Amino acid sequence: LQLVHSCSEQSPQASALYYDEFANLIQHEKLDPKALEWVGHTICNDFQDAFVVDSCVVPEGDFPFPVKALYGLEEYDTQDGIAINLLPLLFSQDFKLVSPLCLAPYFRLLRLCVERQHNGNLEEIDGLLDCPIFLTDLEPGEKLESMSAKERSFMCSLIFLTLNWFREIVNAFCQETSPEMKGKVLTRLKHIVELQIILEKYLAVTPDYVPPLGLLLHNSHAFFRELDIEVFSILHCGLVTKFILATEVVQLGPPELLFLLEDLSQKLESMLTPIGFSHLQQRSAQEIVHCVFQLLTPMCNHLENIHNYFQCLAAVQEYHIMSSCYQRLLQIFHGLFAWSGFSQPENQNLLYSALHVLSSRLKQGEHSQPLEELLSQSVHYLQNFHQSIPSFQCALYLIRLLMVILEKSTASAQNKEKIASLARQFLCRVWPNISNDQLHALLCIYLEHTESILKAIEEIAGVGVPELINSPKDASSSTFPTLTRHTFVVFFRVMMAEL
Repeated sequence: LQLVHSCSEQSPQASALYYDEFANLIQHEKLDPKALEWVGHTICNDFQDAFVVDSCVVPEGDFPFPVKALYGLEEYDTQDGIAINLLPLLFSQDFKLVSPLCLAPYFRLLRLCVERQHNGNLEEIDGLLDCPIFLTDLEPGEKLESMSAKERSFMCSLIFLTLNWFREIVNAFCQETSPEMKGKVLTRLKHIVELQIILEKYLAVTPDYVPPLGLLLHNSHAFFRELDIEVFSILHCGLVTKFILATEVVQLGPPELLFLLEDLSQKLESMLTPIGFSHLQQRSAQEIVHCVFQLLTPMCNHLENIHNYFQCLAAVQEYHIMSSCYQRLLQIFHGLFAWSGFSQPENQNLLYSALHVLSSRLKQGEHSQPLEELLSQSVHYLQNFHQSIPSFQCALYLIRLLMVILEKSTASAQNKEKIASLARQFLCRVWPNISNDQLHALLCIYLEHTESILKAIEEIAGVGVPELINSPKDASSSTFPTLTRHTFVVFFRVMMAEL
């Protein structure tokens, strides 16, 4: 083991691959106590000797940007001597055993190894968490119009490794069940979100330049390290509205909710609907659906709260941020209910346990009832949210959600009529832009589930297009308000295909 470690020490990519693969191996397999504690002791010694340093800052390499303490425990003081010097080492190597450019795998090994020895109870790793990182107060270059030079390229390179570190730290500390420390990991969310804003600003000013790592949508899954499903146990914590408004404790705001929920949606859509990911695939498809299933009650309570928020608003950037959060939340719910495993009879009781709670969400104290009735008030409960649907693309997801939870149903005709009625409600509604494929899917399901397809086609044609030629160019007000020039072609395509 130490032979292969020393041989692979020089190569950074091969080293990082060794660290990540060995960490996965330790995670998903059992090792003997002596070898496990030996490798844990050696890697802990190497990590302590390499990166951990005194709180006093010693600049090296004569870098031009002054460095101040940031991104640490709020009650931090100079007495706590722990600190990390990732940026001096990156500046030195950019401009041999130490390799902070692959810092994230190293900590993962530590995050496994002590957990094998101590069975949790990691005070030293909590000390590693509590320390800050000394870095310049980095901001976008527009304050001085920073040209994309070598120094700016290095600074933009630093953001990915900082985000990976602050992602793996919350990956590590999610499982800890102590109440006081919870806000600490929430502060890490509050860090990475602003860093993510900073990250996309560096994509805005320099879209062409891309730092390496072993447009932002493509780069996010590739660069950012994966996270365990247990990380989404942080979503068990309740949220609080920020724009409108556990005192003196951080709480789940909207954008960290969007971030975690979008990561969950990417993972769920990648798995359930057949690669960029390598950690989730090792876990099977049965325990993961159980893990997200036990989590559905908190995120459904979040759906309730944000729906009530939008109802209260019904009477700036946070509005569409929460709207996109709503979109992603409905996407999670549909994707969870769209698993192909529920078709086969293996996990029917799991599906039933998915929806009894929903029934308890609507009318408390009802259980062990027939499945068709329970899903009937479940679809009624989902239908109650149809008013608080700000973004248009959510609506079709909700309609699709209804269909899948109404796929496993008996009274097909009534369900189809209800789906058609709600689709008509969405279509006739005005909206404030919109991808044509969303119109394609929505009109497809609407015309499919209407009682008379041919009558509906002639009806939409006669009511709309005569009104369109009567109406002026841009305004396409009719029974169908969304019948503008950027929509007529998909309308014609959908009516022709359904005909």
